[PDB]
Amino acid sequence: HVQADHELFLQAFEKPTQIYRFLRTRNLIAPIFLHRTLTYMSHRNSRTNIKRKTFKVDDMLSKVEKMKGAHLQLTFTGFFHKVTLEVLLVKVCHKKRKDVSCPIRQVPTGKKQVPLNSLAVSSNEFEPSNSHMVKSYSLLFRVTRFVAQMTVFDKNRRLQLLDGEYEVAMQEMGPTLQFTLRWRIFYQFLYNNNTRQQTEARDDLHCPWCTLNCRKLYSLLKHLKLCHSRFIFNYVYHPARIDVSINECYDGSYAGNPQDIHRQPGFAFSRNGPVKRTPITHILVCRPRTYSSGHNRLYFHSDTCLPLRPQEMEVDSEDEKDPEWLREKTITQIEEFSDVNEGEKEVMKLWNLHVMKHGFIADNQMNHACMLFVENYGQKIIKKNLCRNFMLHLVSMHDFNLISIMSIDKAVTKLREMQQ
Amino acid sequence: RLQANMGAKALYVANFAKVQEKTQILNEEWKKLRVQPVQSMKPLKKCTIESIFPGFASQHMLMRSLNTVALVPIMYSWSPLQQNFMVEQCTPNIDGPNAKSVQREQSLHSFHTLFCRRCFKYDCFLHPFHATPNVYKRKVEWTGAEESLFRVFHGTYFNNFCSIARLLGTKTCKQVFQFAVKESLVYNYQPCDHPDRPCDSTCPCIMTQNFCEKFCQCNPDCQNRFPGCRCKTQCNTKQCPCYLAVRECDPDLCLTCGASEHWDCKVVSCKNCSIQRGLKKHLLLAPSDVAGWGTFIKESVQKNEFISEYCGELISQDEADRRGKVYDKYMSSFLFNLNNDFVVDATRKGNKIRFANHSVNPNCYAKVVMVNGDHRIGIFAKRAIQAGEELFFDY
Amino acid sequence: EAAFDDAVEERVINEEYKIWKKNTPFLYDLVMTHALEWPSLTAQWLPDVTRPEGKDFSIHRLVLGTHTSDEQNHLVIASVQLPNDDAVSGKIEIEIKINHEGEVNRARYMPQNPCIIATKTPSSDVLVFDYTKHPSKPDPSGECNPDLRLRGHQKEGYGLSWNPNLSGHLLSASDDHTICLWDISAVPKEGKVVDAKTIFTGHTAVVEDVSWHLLHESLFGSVADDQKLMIWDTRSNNTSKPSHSVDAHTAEVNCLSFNPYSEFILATGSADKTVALWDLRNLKLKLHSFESHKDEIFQVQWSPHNETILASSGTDRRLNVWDLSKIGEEQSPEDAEDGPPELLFIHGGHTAKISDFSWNPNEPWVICSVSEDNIMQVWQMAENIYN
Amino acid sequence: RKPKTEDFLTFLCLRGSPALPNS
Amino acid sequence: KKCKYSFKCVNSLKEDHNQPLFGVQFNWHSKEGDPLVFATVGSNRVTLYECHSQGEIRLLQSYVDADADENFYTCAWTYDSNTSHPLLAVAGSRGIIRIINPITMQCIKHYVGHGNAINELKFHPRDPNLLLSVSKDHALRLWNIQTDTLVAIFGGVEGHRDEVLSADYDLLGEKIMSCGMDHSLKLWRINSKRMMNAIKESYDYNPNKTNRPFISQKIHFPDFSTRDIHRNYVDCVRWLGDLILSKSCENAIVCWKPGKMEDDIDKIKPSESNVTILGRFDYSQCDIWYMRFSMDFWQKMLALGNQVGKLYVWDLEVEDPHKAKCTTLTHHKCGAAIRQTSFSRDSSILIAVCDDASIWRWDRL
Amino acid sequence: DFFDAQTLDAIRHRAICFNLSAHIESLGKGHSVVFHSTVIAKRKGKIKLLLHWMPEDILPDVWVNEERHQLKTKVVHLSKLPKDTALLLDPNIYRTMPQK
Ligand SMILES: [Zn+2]
Ligand SMILES: [Zn+2]
Ligand SMILES: [Zn+2]
Ligand SMILES: [Zn+2]
Ligand SMILES: [Zn+2]
Ligand SMILES: [Zn+2]
Ligand SMILES: [Zn+2]
Ligand SMILES: [Zn+2]
Repeated sequence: HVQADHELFLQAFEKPTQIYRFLRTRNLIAPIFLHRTLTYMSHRNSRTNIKRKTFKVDDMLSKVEKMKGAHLQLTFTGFFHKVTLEVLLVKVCHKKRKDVSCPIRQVPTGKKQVPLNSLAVSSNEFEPSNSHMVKSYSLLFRVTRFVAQMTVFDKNRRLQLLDGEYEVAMQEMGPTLQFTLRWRIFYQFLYNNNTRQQTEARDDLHCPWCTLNCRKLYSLLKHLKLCHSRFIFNYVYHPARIDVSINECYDGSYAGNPQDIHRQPGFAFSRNGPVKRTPITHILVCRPRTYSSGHNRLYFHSDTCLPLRPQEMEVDSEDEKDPEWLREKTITQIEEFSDVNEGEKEVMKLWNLHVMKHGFIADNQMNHACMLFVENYGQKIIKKNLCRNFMLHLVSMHDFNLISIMSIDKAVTKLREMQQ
Repeated sequence: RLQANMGAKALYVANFAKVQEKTQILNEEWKKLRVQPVQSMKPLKKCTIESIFPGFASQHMLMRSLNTVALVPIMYSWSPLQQNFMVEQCTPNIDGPNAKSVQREQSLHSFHTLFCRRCFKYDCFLHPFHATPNVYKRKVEWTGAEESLFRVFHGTYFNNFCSIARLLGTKTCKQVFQFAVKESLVYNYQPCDHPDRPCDSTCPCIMTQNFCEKFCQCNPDCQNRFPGCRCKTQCNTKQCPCYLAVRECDPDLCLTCGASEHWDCKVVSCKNCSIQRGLKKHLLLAPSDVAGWGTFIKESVQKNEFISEYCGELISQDEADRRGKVYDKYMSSFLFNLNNDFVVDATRKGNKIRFANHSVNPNCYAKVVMVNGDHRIGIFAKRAIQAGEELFFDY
Repeated sequence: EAAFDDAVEERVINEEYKIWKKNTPFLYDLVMTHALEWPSLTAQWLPDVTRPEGKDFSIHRLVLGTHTSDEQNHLVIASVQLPNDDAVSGKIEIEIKINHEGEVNRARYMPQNPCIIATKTPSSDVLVFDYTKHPSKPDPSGECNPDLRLRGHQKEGYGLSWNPNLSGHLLSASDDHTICLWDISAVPKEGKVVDAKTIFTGHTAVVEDVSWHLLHESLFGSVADDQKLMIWDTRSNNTSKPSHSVDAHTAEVNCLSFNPYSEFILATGSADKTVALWDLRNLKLKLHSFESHKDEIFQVQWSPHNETILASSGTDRRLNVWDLSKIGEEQSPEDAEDGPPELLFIHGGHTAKISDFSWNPNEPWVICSVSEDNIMQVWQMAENIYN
Repeated sequence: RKPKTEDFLTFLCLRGSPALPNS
Repeated sequence: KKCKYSFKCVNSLKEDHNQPLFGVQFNWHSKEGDPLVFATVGSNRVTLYECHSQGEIRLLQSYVDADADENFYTCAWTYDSNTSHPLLAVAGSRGIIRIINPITMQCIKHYVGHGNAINELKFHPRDPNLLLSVSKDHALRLWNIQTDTLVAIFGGVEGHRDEVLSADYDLLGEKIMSCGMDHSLKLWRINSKRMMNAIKESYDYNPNKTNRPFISQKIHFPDFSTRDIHRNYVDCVRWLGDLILSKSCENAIVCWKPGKMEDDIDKIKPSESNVTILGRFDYSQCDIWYMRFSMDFWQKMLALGNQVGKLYVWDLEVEDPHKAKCTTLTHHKCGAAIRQTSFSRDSSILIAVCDDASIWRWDRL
Repeated sequence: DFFDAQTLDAIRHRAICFNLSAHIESLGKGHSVVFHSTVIAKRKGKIKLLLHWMPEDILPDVWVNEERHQLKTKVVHLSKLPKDTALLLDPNIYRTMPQK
């Protein structure tokens, strides 16, 4: 076992377990779905729907009805270190929608000289207004020649600090100041069919990286199978054995509108404002397989291989309206012919462009096809004097018994009637 | 032999002169611009640069990442197609001034040898050689161009003076009459030539184990020819005569199904002539979740529905063998054997249906069909396929 | 700084969406993840229903708005196929698309006449459509054909509500400190434009939700961004003083909803990361404040088939649903680690702002939801959860 | 075996970063 | 004549990764008098560098992509028309063409339309918005970054039948040459009405106003081809006025032009086959693939490297190129193969890269 | 796919910083933040000490009576913390996507 594949193995089990270690705290503090509501994991719940039978919403209020059944003289003192001091009320309000920082308001009362090595009166100057706007009211003590705050008002309008004498530390930008207030499983890893590591579960069923306390093994197995799908788990009773194995066929993609992938910057997200995508319909359960109708994956052009926007998918359907390189090839191939004249090559390329612009396989439709040609390029041949070789080509196709001769008479008479 | 050294020196100094004045005007253009300089950040990974020469300190700098990007698989260049492909006296202009007399057989020599019956084109990309010249055989002042025109006109008409007088316009009936008075004195389809003899064992059609068609110039009262279907319904079943053999419907013969209707629309009864009309589904390109690229379908289909048709360059067996031997390095073998004579190679040219992959559980399939003698591919559906699903068929 | 945080958060959201896609076949009886061509700021089930006796799946109908940019807005009446008690098939189909003046912010159907649908606009002039009169396809020219226009505001908004008892009585809100009330029953058929029957102005901030009281047509309720709820009596001839006014929240209030079974109890959802439950007999005491949502809430709807059930959703990308009967109940510690006991479910299958959601009035415990990232989900929780 | 499950992940999560997780 | 060049090795840096470099290009578009700047590139490590009179190569910026398996090949410098900011352009084996704005130090733009590795990038000299890109996929591409789209594809059925290795505009920006492993040196044109009005429609493109895709004007027919100038691979080709300079693994530069000596460059047909070998320059030890030479803005001289380290310099102002006085430069430490060299706007500074992560500098005296 | 070194290195660095500041894997046993008290202030009648915690100001300056030694190191679950201030540990735990 050289160090190269060992470190590769280490990184390959470091990145998904790092992602899961982040997702551990994420789903603990911000869960995605309640684990109690899972069918294979319901032992975590510890109640039933009995109380819903006897409940009555209108009788709730009486229950909470039975649940409902100052001169702040802040006196300073001599500091303990090795000056003047000022008191201030710091009102911290609630977070509004428009603002991201909390509202803070520092009302300084007044300064006073105090020794080292006065008082301030407040006759009911809380100014909270009882409007559900004062989240907290702290008392800051500014000094000079060390500043710090302390939570005075609690959440429920309760008092935190006691009355009488007291002391508190401080921090500029031991030293303090004084004042006087007064109102068993075992994972068996496997990479390239090699027993790289063998361990034993410390706890009985506490997940190793998710850390949920499930009192059943089948629920743990289904959780390891469904969640954390980068690995593959197999279990056989043989003390318990668990066979971890990388899934090298993951479905890693955007899992959404993928047209934002190929924006100008790398992997943009058009969250601000709307954006168009193609329609889809995914259905996974109806009465407990999958079934996905429509299209939800990005596309690319045929010849250019650039990204295809969702707005133009049905409109301007590529691979129709046959390309120009075939036209240029038909031009240069007959131009390469030596013993052919100029006007003959001209009417040859005109007939090639005509039959390519409108495909004709039916024989009888050829009787109409010449009638389109004078109706499509007649004005061109008068601009080049190709009527004689055009009639020669008409007689040439007539030699193969494709058209009748009175149709050719009608065609040339119609062509020469408009020419005059 | 060596009478261009001084000329080469002259051309080189002239090159130096013109590139010098070109660089001068480029400098004059560049002097107008005023761009800002680069500015670094105040110095996670690190990057240090040493110095082999002493006297210069080692310069460190913190690393700066870059925004990632979605990789795609490998694709070699190509171009689209809809039809198959194949790779292996002067007689002046009638309208020009220097025209001269020429007989009927020599005048139409370049036209008949280059004109093709099975596609109605000149020098197409699948018919290398014309069969025979007997296929078109049937039962006052005068310039050489007018002589040849009167010759071919009287050849097709056999002395119908009023008709030539109507067609030419300038020339009258009496003039043409007076001139004519003083004038006398599992194998590819291949059309064969045996007009006098009947269809017998020596004909190559029965040797190829295939039925004759309209393009062959044999007896019209033969039995080896394949008459078209006579089904009023869409004829997509086994009971149709065309569906017994690998052939598809005929435009002229299959009159019961209604294949000879106008091709401008798309709602038609015959659900078998989609290869001729080209009612293909709007496929799309995407990266496959199995191996590299893949083709997706837009609209929903049903069982045995017409998805598309494969296309590529037709080549011989040994040709495709050496081509695969060359592409073994690039390991991109999109080949598809057609029959014993010819096979398809689509690496350089093709359509989206090439990009499908191999799998043990397919959903589509291929079938050879002799459309008007041309042995084309048809990719149909072996299962009801929803939109945006992958396509797989065994090679 | 912020862009890289948003990028890695989008990566983590995609990972969580993949985890949800893996784990979803043990939580719900029905799941239908559909993406629309354009997003939708509104979704509502209609009471009509069709039940083919030969087939196993029933048909239901949805009203949906749109919010586009440099493209015509199409108000959508769509259909959906719900299996009832059997069966792995069912798709979405768009029945009617009607050209709309500008974008859409809110849309509500009349409970008396379900064909009549009131809709808001990004301008003052809200309007009302009747799709039975309109054709079954849109006009490519883009000139919309409004059936009954309505004016009286000076700006846009989100609030809209029909009166369930009295026909034509329609309330609407706007951020110009006004609440319009119209009565379309009085105008003749020839009159396509109607002036404000009355305008109420008692708030002092951006009003963001109003709703008629269900079993008493003579009053309604409202909540605004002045941290204020206001109950307005219609009998009084003073359009400034309300019937009641309460500072029901600490921050800007966003949504409200009345109970279908009861008449006094109601719920609100505000921007201080909370839902609250109130009673219309003593509005001074806050009964309870449900606090699991972590951001601004934007929609709450009581369930039609149950009384003690509540729902909420916002820009947190996780739709919460709560049970009131399970309130204040003791539970295991590990049961409390996931969340409070009253919190019944957290449908976190979305990947963007949950813009709107709604219940069905004739199926049990099923809802639809629409997000801003062109996502329209429908789902019904498992029977084992609620029993 | 003697190396437990959690001990490995902690060393593994750090991946040599100086978290000083007992190893 | 004498050498007339007093060159001396002023500095020789070595990086801390030991991966062979593949390209180097100076910021010619910068103005006069500013602090000069250039940039090298490894496999997944691009590094900008300053330069002073006393050899103090001050490191300025160094970006690295997350995908370590990518193998970068070349770099280029450009200026913006509106913002008047600089822009580096880079690519590699992943099939991507990134555009770095070094002021903001981000990946402001990226384009992807190739299947496999990019071999070289170039920019149209007069109009600074176009961007030609060579690739291993038997075709070239042309991007427009002001409107963020593609213009045309200089490849197809008539293109190279193997990997394409290099390409270059002319100095006026009206004709492009391209060479590769298929033993072909094919000419193109960007002066006809088709390319001009296609570029104009690309400039007039906007996906928000209308709703259509771009009409990509493919080019399946070059204006001149030949398979007799060389036998082995053609690693690099450049323009000199209306003459074609080219190299190969045969250890010789060849200077030639299409057709006869009197045939003008602006009137060559597609079926033209005759050539004219105007001159040759001799050297040795250049068997390895992916080797390059370089010129200045004035093109008064030429520089080349070899697979041992002893680089070479040739003059161009004097007459008689095949009798031109060459110049060699050696050292007792360049024990690796050189891949590319470059100069500044003027001929004062010369910087070369090598496969041992070494970056050598030379200066006039 | 969709998880490159650009996000992975930042996630690893922030996780290492959070583990160093909280000691989740070492002392927390994977599911507990371990806070340490500090002598912030005191007030004497009956004594009462106000203590501020070590890692950040997410928790309040808690008052206690004469279990001062027991509160030297307090383990607490993540969900047990207040929801309104549990985001300062790592700001990508939850962040509003559109930001407006
Ligand atoms: Zn787990
Ligand atoms: Zn043909
Ligand atoms: Zn025969
Ligand atoms: Zn025959
Ligand atoms: Zn026959
Ligand atoms: Zn048939
Ligand atoms: Zn037929
Ligand atoms: Zn038929």
